[PDB]
Amino acid sequence: DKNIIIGAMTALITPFKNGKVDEQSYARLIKRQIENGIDAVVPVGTTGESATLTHEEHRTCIEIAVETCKGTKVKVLAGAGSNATHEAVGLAKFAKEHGADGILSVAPYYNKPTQQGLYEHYKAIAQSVDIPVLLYNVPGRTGCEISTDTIIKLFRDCENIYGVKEASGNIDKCVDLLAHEPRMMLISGEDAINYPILSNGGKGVISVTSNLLPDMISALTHFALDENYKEAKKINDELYNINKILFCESNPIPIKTAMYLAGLIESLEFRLPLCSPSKENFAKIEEVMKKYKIKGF
Amino acid sequence: KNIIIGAMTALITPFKNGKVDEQSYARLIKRQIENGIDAVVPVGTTGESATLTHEEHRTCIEIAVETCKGTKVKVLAGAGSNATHEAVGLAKFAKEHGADGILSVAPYYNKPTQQGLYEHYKAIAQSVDIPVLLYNVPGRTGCEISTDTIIKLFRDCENIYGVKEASGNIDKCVDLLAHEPRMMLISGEDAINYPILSNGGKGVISVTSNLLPDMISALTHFALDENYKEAKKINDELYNINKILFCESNPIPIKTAMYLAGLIESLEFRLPLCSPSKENFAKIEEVMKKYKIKGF
Amino acid sequence: KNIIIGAMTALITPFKNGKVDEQSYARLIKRQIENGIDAVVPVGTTGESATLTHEEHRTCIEIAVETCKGTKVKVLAGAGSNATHEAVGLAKFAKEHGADGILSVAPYYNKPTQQGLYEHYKAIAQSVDIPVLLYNVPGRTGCEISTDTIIKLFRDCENIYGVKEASGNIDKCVDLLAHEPRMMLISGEDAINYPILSNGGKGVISVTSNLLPDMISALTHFALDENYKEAKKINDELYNINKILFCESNPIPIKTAMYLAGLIESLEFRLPLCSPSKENFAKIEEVMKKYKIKGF
Amino acid sequence: NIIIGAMTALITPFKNGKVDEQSYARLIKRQIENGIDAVVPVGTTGESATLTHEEHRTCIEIAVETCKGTKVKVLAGAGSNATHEAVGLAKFAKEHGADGILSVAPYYNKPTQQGLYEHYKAIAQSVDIPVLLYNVPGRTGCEISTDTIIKLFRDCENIYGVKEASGNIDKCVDLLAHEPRMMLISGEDAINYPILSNGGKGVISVTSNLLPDMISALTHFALDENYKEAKKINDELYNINKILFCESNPIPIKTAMYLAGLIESLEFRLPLCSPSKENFAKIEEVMKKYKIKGF
Ligand SMILES: NCCCC[C@@](N)(CC[C@](N)(CCCCN)C(=O)O)C(=O)O
Ligand SMILES: NCCCC[C@@](N)(CC[C@](N)(CCCCN)C(=O)O)C(=O)O
Ligand SMILES: NCCCC[C@@](N)(CC[C@](N)(CCCCN)C(=O)O)C(=O)O
Ligand SMILES: NCCCC[C@@](N)(CC[C@](N)(CCCCN)C(=O)O)C(=O)O
Repeated sequence: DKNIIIGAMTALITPFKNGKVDEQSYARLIKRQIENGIDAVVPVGTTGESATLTHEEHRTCIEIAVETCKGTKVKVLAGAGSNATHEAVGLAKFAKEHGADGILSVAPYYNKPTQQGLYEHYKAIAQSVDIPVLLYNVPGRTGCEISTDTIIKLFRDCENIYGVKEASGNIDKCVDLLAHEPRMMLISGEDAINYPILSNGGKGVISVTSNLLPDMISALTHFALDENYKEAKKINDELYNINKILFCESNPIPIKTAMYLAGLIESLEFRLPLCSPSKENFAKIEEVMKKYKIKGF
Repeated sequence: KNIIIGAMTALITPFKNGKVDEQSYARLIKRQIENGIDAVVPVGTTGESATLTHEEHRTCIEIAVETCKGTKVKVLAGAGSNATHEAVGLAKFAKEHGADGILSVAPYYNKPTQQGLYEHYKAIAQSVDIPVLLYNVPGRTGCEISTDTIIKLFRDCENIYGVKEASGNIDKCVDLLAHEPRMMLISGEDAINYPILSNGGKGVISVTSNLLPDMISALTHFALDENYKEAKKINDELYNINKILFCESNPIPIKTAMYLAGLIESLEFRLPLCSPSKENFAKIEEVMKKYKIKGF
Repeated sequence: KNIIIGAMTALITPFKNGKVDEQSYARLIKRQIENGIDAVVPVGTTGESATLTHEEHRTCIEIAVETCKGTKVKVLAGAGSNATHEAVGLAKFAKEHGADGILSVAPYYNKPTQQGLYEHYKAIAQSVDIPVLLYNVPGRTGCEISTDTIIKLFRDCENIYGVKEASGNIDKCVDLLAHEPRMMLISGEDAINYPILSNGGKGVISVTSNLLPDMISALTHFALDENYKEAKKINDELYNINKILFCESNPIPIKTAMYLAGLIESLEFRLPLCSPSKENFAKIEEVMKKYKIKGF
Repeated sequence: NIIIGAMTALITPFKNGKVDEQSYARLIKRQIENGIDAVVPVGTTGESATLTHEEHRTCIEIAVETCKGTKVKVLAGAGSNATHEAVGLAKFAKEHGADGILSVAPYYNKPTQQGLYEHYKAIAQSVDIPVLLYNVPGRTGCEISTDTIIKLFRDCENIYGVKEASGNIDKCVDLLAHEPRMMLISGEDAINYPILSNGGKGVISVTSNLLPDMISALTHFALDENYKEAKKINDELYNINKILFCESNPIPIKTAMYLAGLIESLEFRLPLCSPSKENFAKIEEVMKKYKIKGF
């Protein structure tokens, strides 16, 4: 039996104001997540622009998430991934010592480690701390794939590695994982297919869409865990169009644009190489947003 | 719309000395019927459509119809082609010879546009008045029937009622049923039968059911009964055989497994298909042991 | 090892009122001959092999043979099929009716293994005594003839002399000619004709040459003369027309282009192939204005 | 100005976890003595991801100082997926004597074409040395489209070409048919000759770490339009060129260097590690077909 972080989770956006992390806005957005039934938040994942933050800013967002969730049931699953194991270890230890409840750790991007290397990477991380570690597979961004064999071996050799966030659009893989290792927590990292992953025994989502519609994502997720599949599928079907349009340009470009258009953040700011969407996609995002009910603060 | 749904088997076609073993074909079909299968699909990809002549294709349809005649089991006849005149000819034969419906694969090799796909299927649909199921398998055809095309055909042609999806794309299944929840989405990919049914799919056209018809039919009927727990359990237990049956191109592994089970007399294909590599042969034999294979 | 190499044209098949326009077919071939082409390829992918009947296919081969008879232009007949018995039949017909060699596409749709591909081509190569050229186009067929398999066939079969590559994989072309520099590698991809030739390829089987036979054959011969500057220059100039001819699936744009140029009477295909969109019709027409197109 | 010809994506040797600086210098001298035109410190092959910014800076200084009294140029690895980090590296390389920079497309965060354009524009405007774009979609999860490369070439004076490692010869044709003024550089050893025969003007090689004499000969034969001799060497090199990617680069090349006695220890920084026993033997077998120059 392992310690786990599951349920509806939000891959938090990181709002910028004048190039700087807007810390008060960050906390406010987290409280809005908490108030709308979210079970955990993920500071500084892909959606949080982990690549363009400094290590110090990355750490600051984690503290803000811990502090804001303190005295609530909401857990902090801190973004702690890196393509350098020594950097990933550093983030894990910080997350550990500053009260994060677990870490999300993306597969190394760019340097394309072998399955053996991925094993050693995660093993080194998992042994550096005693908090839950969620693996994170997203081959379209990293250029590598953590195989099912490798994921299962890590779950079985490391006590704190408890599951994987899958963003590979491969439901066959999801069946493979849970058929051979039914003990692991399979987490959806692809909004459009939240329901199918939950209906196969997935235990949560780490969502982009929940930044905008946290009430609907947590409802979907909780319906599924309660085996009310008709209601979970209904929301998933409703959410399909926005779930897709939030990726008309690379995430987090559309979600931030949507949060801006909704009046949830003050400034539509990115750090290069990320930038505003074309005026066309701006209109498309405005188009889909208007078809949903968006919570305020 | 009239439909054919539930648990269906994409029947293998047994050869003896290069010729279609008619008696064995009929016996294999009776075995499917006795194990609670709802429909059989003669001459699909699994039935080696490519290497049968038009005469043998027609004969296989006839045996299927006649074998299922006095039963509740329906015949969804394999009727696709990459040439529209051939496909229409097949469709009209199937209609006139007692098939309950037709399965019609997307044209392979010639890569039609979406407009061409539309006209292809519209031509087929207007040639018969029995249900037509579309069939998407881009990994084999080199073309994809898009979601929009599928939906237009479903809405424009009364007898077109759904699609067999073999694309390994659960996102598309969600896309399909969220925009047109009236269509019958049929699983053409055994390993993910359950996920497709749990999103509102209404049946399977299965390779694995040639070997394990009772388990595939049970899986499907649990799902249709909203007993997802039982359906998922079976889908998980079947994952090993489901995948190993595609260690080489279908239907190489399934015919190999049917042979190892003693269900067919000879492991015979028509070129360019041939028996599997000996490594894969052993993998198939080892996996089969985990399962209980019904006899005749 | 007898070979057919140089500048070759994958001939379009003109239709008039649903039928093969045989007079127009012969006229287009004579145009090819008169513009420096070394060989024509009747009924390949470009020739809509999939929608022709076997009788129509055989007719087109005979017309090409007859038209080329008294010239030095060779007929490399399209004789491919996804069914080995069909491909053997086409191969034998081609030999018996005066074809100089055969092109034989890899089996589409049924995805045979490398072992299956070996036996498929070995059967074909042993059925006749004329040169056989292999044809790799994985985007259309869904299978790939591995370098190892191509090389075995080249070494095991006397009359198999090379491959037409339409895979966009220059790495593979390096692999082939590094390990077997005796085989004839043929470009089946116009846009990269020059890079394939400059690595030691000995010809092309072209779509573009239907419209611009003089430029393609000049390119090829410049390359064979090791005048690489001149070959690359033509290749770069042709890049735009080479790409626009694939804005929709081949041969939809090439036939549209021939119609625009006044080279065929009607813009007819056979379903599932159809007319291009007005937009793509305009793109092709726009691009065509940059090039000198040979008359009748 | 431009930096072209035969170039080497330098491996970075480690000893006891630390960059072996003396070994790094000897390896560069060895490249210089074997006819190489330029070296590329800290590219993908040099484990850019796992070096700290400080160590990355040190490797650049060593390359510049080692090359200083020679004709060999230093094209400094200066890429990043964060534009601010990339501008920092670019400025450092300029200020510390680099002749130009190599800048890989942002990895992981997948910028749009507009973002890639602004990324490189910000970099190009920060220094007045040549910049070579670097496209490797299989590693970065994004591609610099032909249009974007061409706009950057045309809009930015010091952006002069692209290292292409995308296994797409159609792209190479596209690029040079529309903009033949750019320096297309091969970043894929197996197809060095095809890229050069199409108007490419150099290579940035993995294989040249082990066999610099052969890579520089191939490149110079090609540049002198002796395609016969260039293809001959490209063909001879095919086995080693492929085997050096039997596992992710630079895992096989470092293994090869170690087996050859060109580096002291087979040491990577996680998440990179030693190859499987099976691939270790394969690499060892292929190496026996080639003559490896010493120091
Ligand atoms: N189901 C029985 C018929 C099999 C026919 C065929 N082997 C070939 C189909 C064909 N359209 C025939 C063209 C023959 C003339 N070139 C094709 O090969 O594309 C196929 O459909 O795979
Ligand atoms: N004035 C010169 C006549 C040359 C004849 C022919 N066109 C071939 C004609 C041929 N296809 C040959 C068939 C024999 C193949 N070994 C034919 O006679 O039909 C050629 O070889 O180029
Ligand atoms: N979340 C805060 C840290 C961000 C760091 C970095 N931008 C780059 C990481 C790095 N390993 C740094 C290498 C520096 C020396 N070249 C990389 O660029 O790969 C990333 O991980 O995306
Ligand atoms: N005695 C003649 C040697 C020439 C020096 C240098 N190695 C490079 C020079 C440089 N790297 C600085 C060049 C600045 C580039 N814009 C150096 O001074 O070390 C070269 O030009 O090749």
